[PDB]
Amino acid sequence: GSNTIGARLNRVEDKVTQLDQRLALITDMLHQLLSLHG
Amino acid sequence: SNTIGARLNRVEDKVTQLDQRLALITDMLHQLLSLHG
Amino acid sequence: SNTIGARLNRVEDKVTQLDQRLALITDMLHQLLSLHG
Amino acid sequence: GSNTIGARLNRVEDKVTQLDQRLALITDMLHQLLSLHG
Ligand code: NI
Repeated sequence: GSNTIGARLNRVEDKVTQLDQRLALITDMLHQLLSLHG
Repeated sequence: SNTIGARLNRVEDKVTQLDQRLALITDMLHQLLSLHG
Repeated sequence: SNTIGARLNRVEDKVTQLDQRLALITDMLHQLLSLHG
Repeated sequence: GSNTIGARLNRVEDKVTQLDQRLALITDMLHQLLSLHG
């Protein structure tokens, strides 16, 4: 629980996973931008 | 400042900052996409 | 798989993956900037 | 040394710092792109 080493690492891992999903979405937006230029 | 608890709270803070950056980058990309049509 | 060592090696691996993504995003942005002139 | 909990956390913190610097550079590139469109 919000204090514990295991809990902190759990939050960190979840957050990093969320960063990865946002970066996949950012990459997709960039693909769209590149494709719409030709 | 070199304890496990101290290191972990810096890492969590920095990862949170990274998410803030990601939200701004996402907004900028929405602006760019919409500006193109 | 729930040990501190196991958690930390997943976190380090994921953070490394994030850097790979960042390098690709950077390349794409260089392409876009240069395509504009 | 590459094994230790403190060492692993040191690598993780350094890497996250590097991610932050890359994301600042990405943001700058996006600012340039937006500005060159008007
Ligand atoms: Ni354009």
